[PDB]
Amino acid sequence: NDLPSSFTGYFKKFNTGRKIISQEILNLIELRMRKGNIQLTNSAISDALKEIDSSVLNVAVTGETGSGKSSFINTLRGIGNEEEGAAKTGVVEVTMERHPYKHPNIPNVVFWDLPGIGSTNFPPDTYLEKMKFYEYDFFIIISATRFKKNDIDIAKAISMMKKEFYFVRTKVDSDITNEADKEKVLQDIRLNCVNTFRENGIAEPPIFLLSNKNVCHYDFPVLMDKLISDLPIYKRHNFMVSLPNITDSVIEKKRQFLKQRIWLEGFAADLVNIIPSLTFLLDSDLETLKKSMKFYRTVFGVDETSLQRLARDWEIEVDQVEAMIKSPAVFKPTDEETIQERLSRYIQEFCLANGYLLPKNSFLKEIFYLKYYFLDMVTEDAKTLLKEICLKLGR
Ligand SMILES: Nc1nc2c(ncn2[C@@H]2O[C@H](COP(=O)(O)OP(=O)(O)O)[C@@H](O)[C@H]2O)c(=O)[nH]1
Ligand SMILES: [Mg+2]
Repeated sequence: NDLPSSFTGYFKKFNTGRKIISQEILNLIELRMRKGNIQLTNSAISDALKEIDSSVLNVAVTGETGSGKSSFINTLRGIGNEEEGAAKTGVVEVTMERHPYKHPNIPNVVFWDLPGIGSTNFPPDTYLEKMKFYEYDFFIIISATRFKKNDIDIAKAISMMKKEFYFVRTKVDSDITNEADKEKVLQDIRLNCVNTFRENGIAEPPIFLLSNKNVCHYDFPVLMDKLISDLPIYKRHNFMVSLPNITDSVIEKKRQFLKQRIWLEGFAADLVNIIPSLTFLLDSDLETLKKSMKFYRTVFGVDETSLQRLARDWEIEVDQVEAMIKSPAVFKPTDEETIQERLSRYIQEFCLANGYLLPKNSFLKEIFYLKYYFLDMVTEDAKTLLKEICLKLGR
């Protein structure tokens, strides 16, 4: 129940697949805290954060023309082929150049649309050299059918360089519709794929059947979860926040990663022995808080632009969508109450329901309790809209 134990003890609420930082680093930080190395302690936390924040992810998306590379890239960034930044889909024209696509709101996440190896006449290894294989964190190998020798030869060349790769079977929704009017058409699809793999001399590998048109369906959710799990721990945060907000589970998962960063950031800023009251609101902390709110809102898809997007799909005024959630009104000017009074209330509300999160008389600085409050609010808003977005589908 001492401070060092409370610091590491906080991460016990998140399982190994949801850790933003390794147990070895946490133990090392706790050791330094217990040894009294205040310098080394803040240095280790600060370095951990810098490594988390600066992590850049480069995903290589390959597969033959028509597989769904461009669509996959759009789907992962949560954008339509129409939106700006989209990787145009249905492009048949041959190309020999890789094309980068950054997540619209997370610059540190970059997807590379690589031309199918078949489109080029490059042998597996030359293809990888030409595509600069060394720049990628992992490869997504897409097939809309049952995979072919080219896909496996690329994977074999990738494993030989000890890089991660995932076999993704797209268009399952097509096979389902074409074989109907759901059913285990998936079972057969997966079966044909395994035969192709066994056929190419390898043990049955993991296969993700999915539809770029329905991110909430099939193996898309487990794939996104597996990508995060397999990623070196420090890279998880940045990629996790860029992922599609498909279910309450994924939303909660984003919240868990964000809560851990607030905690690290809070300890890095130094704890205090004064209760959080926000008697005064510095303009600097106010600007920081406004930036945190905008970031959280963007991450969970409840930012201005996103709410505007929903204002389209739903033939209603943006004002009405905003009325459905809470985060949009936090910084909306009002003559009836100052921002300081509002944030002071939030802190009191937060600490009453959550406590101070630390041993008696130890507290995080006020701005962090506000970040936690903002995070819960936005995550709630996200679940609210998602509830409507999905159920309103009907298909
Ligand atoms: N039904 C369905 N169509 C898909 C899927 N993925 C891609 N497509 C479509 O199939 C075509 C080829 O996709 P595209 O993403 O441009 O793949 P690329 O040529 O490999 O980069 C386009 O008409 C897409 O809209 C999917 O999962 N389901
Ligand atoms: Mg394409």
